[PDB]
Amino acid sequence: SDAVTIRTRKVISNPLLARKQFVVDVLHPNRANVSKDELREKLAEVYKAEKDAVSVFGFRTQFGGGKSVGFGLVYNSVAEAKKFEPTYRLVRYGLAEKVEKASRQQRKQKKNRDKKIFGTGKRLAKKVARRNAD
Amino acid sequence: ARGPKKHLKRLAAPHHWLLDKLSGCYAPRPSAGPHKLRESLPLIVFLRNRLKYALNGREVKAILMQRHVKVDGKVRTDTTYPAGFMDVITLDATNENFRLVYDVKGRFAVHRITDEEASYKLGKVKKVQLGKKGVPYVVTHDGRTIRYPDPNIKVNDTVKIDLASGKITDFIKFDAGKLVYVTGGRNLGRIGTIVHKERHDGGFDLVHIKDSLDNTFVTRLNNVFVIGEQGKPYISLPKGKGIKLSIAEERDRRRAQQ
Amino acid sequence: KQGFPMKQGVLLPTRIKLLLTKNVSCYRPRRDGERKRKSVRGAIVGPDLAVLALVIVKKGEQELEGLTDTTVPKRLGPKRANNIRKFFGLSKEDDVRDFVIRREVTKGEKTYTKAPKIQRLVTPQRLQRKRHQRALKVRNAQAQREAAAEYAQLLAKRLSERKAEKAEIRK
Amino acid sequence: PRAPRTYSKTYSTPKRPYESSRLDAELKLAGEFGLKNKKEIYRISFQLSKIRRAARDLLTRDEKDPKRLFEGNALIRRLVRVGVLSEDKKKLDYVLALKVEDFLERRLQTQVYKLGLAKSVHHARVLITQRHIAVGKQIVNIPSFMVRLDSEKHIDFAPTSPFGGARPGRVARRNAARKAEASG
RNA sequence: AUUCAUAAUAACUUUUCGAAUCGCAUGGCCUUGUGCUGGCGAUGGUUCAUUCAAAUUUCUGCCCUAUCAACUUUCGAUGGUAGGAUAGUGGCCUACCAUGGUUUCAACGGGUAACGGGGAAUAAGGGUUCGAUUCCGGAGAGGGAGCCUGAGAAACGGCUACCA
RNA sequence: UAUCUGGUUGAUCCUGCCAGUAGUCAUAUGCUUGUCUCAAAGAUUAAGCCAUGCAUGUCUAAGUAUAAGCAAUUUAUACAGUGAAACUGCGAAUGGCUCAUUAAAUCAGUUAUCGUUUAUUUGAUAGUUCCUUUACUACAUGGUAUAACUGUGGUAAUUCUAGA
Repeated sequence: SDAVTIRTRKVISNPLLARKQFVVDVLHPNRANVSKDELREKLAEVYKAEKDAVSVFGFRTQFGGGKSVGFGLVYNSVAEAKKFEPTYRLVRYGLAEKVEKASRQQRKQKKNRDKKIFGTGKRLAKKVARRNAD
Repeated sequence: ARGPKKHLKRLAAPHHWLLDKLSGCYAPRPSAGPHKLRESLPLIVFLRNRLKYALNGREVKAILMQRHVKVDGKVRTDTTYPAGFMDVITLDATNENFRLVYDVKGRFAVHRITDEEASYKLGKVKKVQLGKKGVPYVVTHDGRTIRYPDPNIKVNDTVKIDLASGKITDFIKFDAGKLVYVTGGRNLGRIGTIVHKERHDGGFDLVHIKDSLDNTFVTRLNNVFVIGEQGKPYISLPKGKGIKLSIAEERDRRRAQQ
Repeated sequence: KQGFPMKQGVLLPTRIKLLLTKNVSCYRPRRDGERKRKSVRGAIVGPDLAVLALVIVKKGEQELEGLTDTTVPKRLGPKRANNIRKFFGLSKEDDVRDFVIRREVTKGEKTYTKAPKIQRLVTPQRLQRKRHQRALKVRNAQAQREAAAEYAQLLAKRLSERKAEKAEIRK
Repeated sequence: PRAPRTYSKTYSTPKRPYESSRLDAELKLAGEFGLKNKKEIYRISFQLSKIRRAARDLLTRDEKDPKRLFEGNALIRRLVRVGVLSEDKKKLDYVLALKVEDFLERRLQTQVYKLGLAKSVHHARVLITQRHIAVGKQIVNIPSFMVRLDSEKHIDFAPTSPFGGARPGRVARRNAARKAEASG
């Protein structure tokens, strides 16, 4: 917004992962809260790269508020950002979504059952149904 | 043991890797490779806590599988590839090569240099013998063997490997008055212009090595590695030149030129 | 009864506990080298038997509606290129590799052959691999030979220099 | 398994609990330096004993030894940084003879009271535990800070504190509301 | 320091072997074949060019007990020769000699409410207790044994048989 | 932080213990359920027993395909997308747990392998075989079933299997 003096330091530009990673320093005295979307779009508008090219996390707020420090990385393009950013991070940002599945215990039990079952199981089910019928 | 060891924990890993005791309980174990387990630096930890290029194991492994880095002229997409002393790893992105050298205090220092030093490197001969079909050969510290060496090469010598061909461009022998590099013990990373040797027939030879400060010390023959003749080096010396200054002088020099 | 299979080769009419291994009938090894104790029925037909699996070798004169009037068709034809070529039995150069019998299946209204991958076929790619291996072997052989020759002449000139030096010395 | 995380003690209960002299003297010092508890003098005596033992085992070694020189210089540098000793005395007699009273009359709790911006050591303690005081840029809430003259150079009040402005406060706001209701 | 790594010499091999695997680029010439040629990537060697690993092994060091002074064998109980077995050393196991080995400098036997270390608690010093447990090494995965696969297991979230 | 004090006598000086005192990455227990911090945690007795559910499986551009799966095919009259199951390869001998056994046995420091190790190692392959052979004989390069599948059956029955 106005006089937010949000800065980035220790910036390194690595074409290996094709990004620019740095520590973000946010000074918001007498300000209620800065959100993840606000911070990312502000870093985007000051780095003139792209709105979704920037990704910020961490955001440890110093004791008593007023100042916060985090990590921030800007990709050269949305394609590289999607390729390199973690799936959970993309889901948290909204750039991606992972389809809900069964819980760990349930899927492990499914794997136990179909590891006990040998073969496809269609023939076994047909034989069981035939035996039940007769 | 019932089998080989496949894990390594923090605080049980060699000191020169500089692993923090928190933020995990296991250490990156280097598998079979060109260097020892202790006297080597895995690529993952090298990328993680020496250059800060990447900050995640997942990102590091992705970097390795995307073929964006290579070792000694080879990609070597191993997530825990061990690269020890005198190892050259060039980076096509900006074309910067890192030599894994030993600092004065005894840790895996990294030296960033250009394409010529990327191409040419140094190696220490471990033994020279005759193979099958009457073929003589040598053994180096990194396993970079050259076939059919010149007959002057004996044990405890150093050679220059061009990393592209199989020919030894330069060879430097073992005698008095040569620039050396002690890799082992408490003097890890010291250059001291070897003076003389006590053989002690039966093994475990001792070498008298004296730094330019006239700081003379001794080391096992198994730890010294000649890196060039007096004066000019074969490879660029790291920062500090391997001096190991006295504690009071080093502390007040830090206080002055902090 | 109770589902104990007959194992051929025991020559007894009773049930025994056999240590069955891999490649032994009435047992499949879930682990490598896992031997298992299994109760198996003997190889003599007796009252203990519940079902008897039999094969017809020669047929009679009476006909049933479920043995010759109907027959299940084969599901998959030969898969190897050599297998199909010797099943067709046309010639060595009768283009069987492309004349192989084609089976059609369709999901809805669109029909496709979806012909499978035939193996052990003579291919330009396989020929190229043969040429590349030949070339690799030959260039490696010549490189080793020339390296040996260069080392031999190096040793020869070093020996001549050493002989000249030691002849000049000790005058 | 999880790598171990080390912890240490910081105070030492004295060998005999009931001395009409030691207990009385420690009560005087706690009262006159604003110390809510006795474990605080216990821990300050623990640090004093640690530094005195370091000085003693440093002095037991012969002169000009480089280890002695380095350890003494580091100890002197730390003690000058904290500031309990005058910065123009290198005889080490004062650092070895440093007493609990001399050590305590230098920490920031006495400094604020002697400078007069709190008018009471207990009032200063309540201000610190209520967080309406910042020694420097970061707002502090712990009585035992031991400023190293950094906060002295950066003396000020906390931004979100009384006399710092930008906030009347809850009690002030309700007082103003009640006054407005009473007036009309 | 070796009978060392080696090279050769009639023979032994009953035969283990040197892409009868697959992706990716496919641009050059015509003697027309889709011929000649063009580059990389997981599979291999009966070979070494050290490495992650196992195996025994040298020298010293362990608590309390004499209410434990002698201990060690139908044919292992110390050594010599030879063989077998082992990935090889070796009484590791077999055939053939002497009475050989250990011991008051404590053998042997018993106990351990004994897994051994780094180490934990007071520190003037010298010390006295503890270490099951965050790392290393060893043993086990009900007690015993015996085994297949495997480079590596006496493997037990592998198997076989007997036993709370 | 190189410290003592109370207790035998009417009283005194003593060797002497019983106490008092202070700690425990030493426990248990009783009274207090106010707050940043990492978090010790069924070891002592019972290495005693386990009902239950989990803790070892595995893919790439680059081993074999057709659950009778998905749609573009438009480079395939043999495909180079996806490819669940099954075969092959590898792992499962790692890790985690406990301390029962164990007194020169482990273990610690230091050695020896000129007494042996070596999946994937790994640095690379190795112009040596047309064995009644200057012509039984394909090298523009051979043969069969064991699996999933099409159906049949066995018991309450098991990560059971006979089957064509």
